[PDB]
Amino acid sequence: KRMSEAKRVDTGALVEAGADLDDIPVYLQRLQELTEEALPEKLNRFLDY
Amino acid sequence: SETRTLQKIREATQELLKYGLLEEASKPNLYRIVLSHPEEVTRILEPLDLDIGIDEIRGLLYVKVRLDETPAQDEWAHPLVRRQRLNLEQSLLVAILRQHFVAWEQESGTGASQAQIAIDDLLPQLQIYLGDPGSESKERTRLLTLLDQLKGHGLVTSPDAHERIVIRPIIAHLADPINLQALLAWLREQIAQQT
Amino acid sequence: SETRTLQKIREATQELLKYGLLEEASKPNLYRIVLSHPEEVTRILEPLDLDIGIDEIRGLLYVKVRLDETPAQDEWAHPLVRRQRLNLEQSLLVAILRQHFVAWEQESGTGASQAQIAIDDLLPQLQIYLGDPGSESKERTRLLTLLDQLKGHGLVTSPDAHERIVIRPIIAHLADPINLQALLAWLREQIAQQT
Amino acid sequence: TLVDALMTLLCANPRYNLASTGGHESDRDLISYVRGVSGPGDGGEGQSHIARPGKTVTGIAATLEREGKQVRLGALLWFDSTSSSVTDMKRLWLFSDNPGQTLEHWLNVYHEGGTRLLRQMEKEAIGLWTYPNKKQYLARLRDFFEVGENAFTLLNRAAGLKQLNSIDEIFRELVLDDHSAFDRAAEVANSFDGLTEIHQ
Amino acid sequence: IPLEEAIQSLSSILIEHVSQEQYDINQDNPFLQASRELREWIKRRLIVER
Amino acid sequence: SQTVLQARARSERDVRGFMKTGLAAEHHRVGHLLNEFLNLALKLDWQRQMIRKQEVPLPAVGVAVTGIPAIERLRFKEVDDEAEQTLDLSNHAADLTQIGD
Amino acid sequence: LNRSSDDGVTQLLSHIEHEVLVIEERLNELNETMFRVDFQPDRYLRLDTKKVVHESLRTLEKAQRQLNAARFVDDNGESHYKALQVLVAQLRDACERNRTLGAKALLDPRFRLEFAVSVMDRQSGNVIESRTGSQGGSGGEKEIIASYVL
Amino acid sequence: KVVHESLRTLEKAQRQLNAARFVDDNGESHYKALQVLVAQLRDACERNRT
Ligand code: BEF
Repeated sequence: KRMSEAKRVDTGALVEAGADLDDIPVYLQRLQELTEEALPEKLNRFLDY
Repeated sequence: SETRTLQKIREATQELLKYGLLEEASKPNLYRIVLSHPEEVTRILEPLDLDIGIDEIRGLLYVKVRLDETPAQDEWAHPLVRRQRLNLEQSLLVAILRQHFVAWEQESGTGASQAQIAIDDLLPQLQIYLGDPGSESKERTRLLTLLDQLKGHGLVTSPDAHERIVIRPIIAHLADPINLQALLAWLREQIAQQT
Repeated sequence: SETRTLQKIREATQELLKYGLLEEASKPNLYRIVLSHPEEVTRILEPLDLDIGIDEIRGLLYVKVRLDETPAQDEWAHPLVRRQRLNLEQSLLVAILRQHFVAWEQESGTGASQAQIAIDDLLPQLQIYLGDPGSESKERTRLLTLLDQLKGHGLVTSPDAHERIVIRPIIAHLADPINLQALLAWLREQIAQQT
Repeated sequence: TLVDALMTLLCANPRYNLASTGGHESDRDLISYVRGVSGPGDGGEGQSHIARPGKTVTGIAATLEREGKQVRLGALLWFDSTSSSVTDMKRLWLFSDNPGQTLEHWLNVYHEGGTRLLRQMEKEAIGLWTYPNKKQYLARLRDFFEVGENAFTLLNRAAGLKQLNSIDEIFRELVLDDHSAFDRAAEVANSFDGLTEIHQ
Repeated sequence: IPLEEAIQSLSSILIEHVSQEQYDINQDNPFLQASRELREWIKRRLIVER
Repeated sequence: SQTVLQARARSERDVRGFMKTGLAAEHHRVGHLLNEFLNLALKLDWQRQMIRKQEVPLPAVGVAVTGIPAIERLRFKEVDDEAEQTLDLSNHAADLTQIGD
Repeated sequence: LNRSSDDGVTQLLSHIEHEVLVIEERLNELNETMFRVDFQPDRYLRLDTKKVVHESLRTLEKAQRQLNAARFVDDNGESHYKALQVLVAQLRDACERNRTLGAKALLDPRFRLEFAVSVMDRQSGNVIESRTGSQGGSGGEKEIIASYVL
Repeated sequence: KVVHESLRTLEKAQRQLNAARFVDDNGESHYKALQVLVAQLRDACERNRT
């Protein structure tokens, strides 16, 4: 259920991933990516602008 | 009393509804407008039971039917869907195109826009399934008719001067794991019925 | 979760966009609801530059372009509303139907229930401008296909079991009814001059 | 009718028959003048009230003279069918300063040939201009008479308009040239789109 | 044989056999009948056009 | 000989181009399901028009809404006239003043 | 319910029709008074009138006709009462919203017919112009319409 | 000279943005003040006939 909602909110980065227990690593890696690299870089750019 | 949606938003959403989908490759000035105000576009499309579908990784936008507070039904039963339901022989070509698309995307990266394929490369592919009529003209006509019918759905452009087509990125969202699993489940039941 | 437009209003709006009109004669539940919530439908359509014009006398609602109030553009252009020019035979048939409708309204009053007209009555009149194509089997078939084509635009009902049609209210709101009169009279004068 | 013949040439969106209404509405259109509609018709199948129902042509010209110099405005409007709709009328707005150019000559040329003949004539003859749409012709009129685009609208609405009901409205809409900074405001608001995209 | 050239020759040859009613040979149009005959050959796999 | 050799070269190039595809997509997730599906497709009888005109349960994406039937959008036929021309531009000298008292 | 009857609405509709007929009859005298004068050199003005059947009245008639039928289907009279309720709802709704032209075109005789001036030919008796207002016209030609009809 | 309420409101928004630059958050206040200002101009352009 919750992976299917993460799919709904997602914006293209999880098109190659289903909602079964097999795909959990993809979701976890995406969350780690957002927490580590993408989010702080985007926030730095936004705060600079 | 009178309150109007911003003219830019009206123009962008009307174009989006007209073509069913919108890309940054062809219409950046509208794609950026739509992606910058997704809440307004979603609330504009909500009355028609339509919703936006965003993909920044590929610069794509497409409208899709809704089911909230009107569950089940059928996505193609919606009154405003103007085109017929997808046809099995078309789905076979869709699968082949998606396979080429995943190959090209995994070898190039998602940023590049030229997910092309040559027409001559598909004819052998279809020969295995649809059979061989012994006439290059007949099979080429068959393939071009299928590609046109897919263009009606927006998954492919028409052949260019070099007999090459561009697989529109919308295909990646049409055939993704959630839908491929359902298609496989349906096809296995069809085969079991054939037994 | 979030607020959703009332199911009945969504159904009415989708129907109104699909067919281009509602009528109390054949869809009372939606037609009355739309009249009881005009501010909701007009708010739903305004983002798309569409707006309902209502004809209470004849019990009709129809969509129309909501573009600006006589802007620098002397003629409107809309992305979704694709304009058409009916071929000659369709124009003649529409003119005949329009004058029949106006003549009937002159007697029974505006919005009076239209009298059913038989197919046999129209062929002699189309003959006045198209001659005899070669057989009854041909002329009747042509008239039937023309009526079916017009039903798509909503001007006439389907021929009932006894081969009579009824003229829909929407005919009164054509874009330029003066054109029908002019062309019809001009062709009539042509045939009268050549005979 | 004679006055509106000139007002059509001078103005961009003229108010036909303004004087009779008192000044607050126009109740005719160029189509009805071209067709010579004589009224609302008998209300039925009749067509006796319309004077030129079939293919027709129409022309108007005005000659202005200072110190012997002649500048002759003009306009040609014609239909190719019974259609009496704005999209089916075909126009040709003429400006000229050659004494030899006259309405009769233009009509003769048209009777000899359509738009192509007049376009060729434009090249053949000196001191003549043509424009297939009214905006360019009115721009030529402006740059000739050295006035803002509001001057001729003022003239047309001064043909009638005996009331002068609100001086503020008159001076805001009919006299002072448009200098609103809406374009500048749109440009300024667009300056922050880069910020909005990043924030989104 | 180029296909268009083949149609011409086949129609000319077929014109000679119109008298053989034993196989129900008609006379409406030799060119269209030649095209139909070539299609029938192609699908029956006697000839392949490439 | 030349024709046969060219045909062989074309076919070999076409198959070599196909083999590279699939190799680069065997263990991609959607590629795996696509291979599964393509394997199943062989069993079907593609000769039967009814079979290859079934309707699959794929979703509706890119749903275009257009051609709203606004009644205003209709225009009527412009039948042209070519019989003659109205050349008359006489001076209308009948305009001599004769007006009521 | 057996003792009940539908006479209530039909009498009201007959009364409204009688009022409309009275209005038309009164205008018929004004037309004859007009005939004696010349609106133009050989034209005499006349006041014409069409009838307006608003969707409200058509719906009321449909409900009444369905009420007539529902009396002969027996479910303890439930269907008949439901039809009567649907019919009474229209009257009540029109009563509360008497200020909207929709109810006016049902209960108000003045709104049951539309008016329009017509110029008649003195010799042939045919119509030359149908004029629902005074749009167009020259002025003086507009003022004469105004003064005559006033 | 007449100053309409709209210009007064825009001036007030200008001052509010000027003051809000200094609040210590990650733009959730400065950006809001900037956009509530730009919205006035967007509305003015949209309804330029009012
Ligand atoms: F007689 Be018009 F009103 F100038």
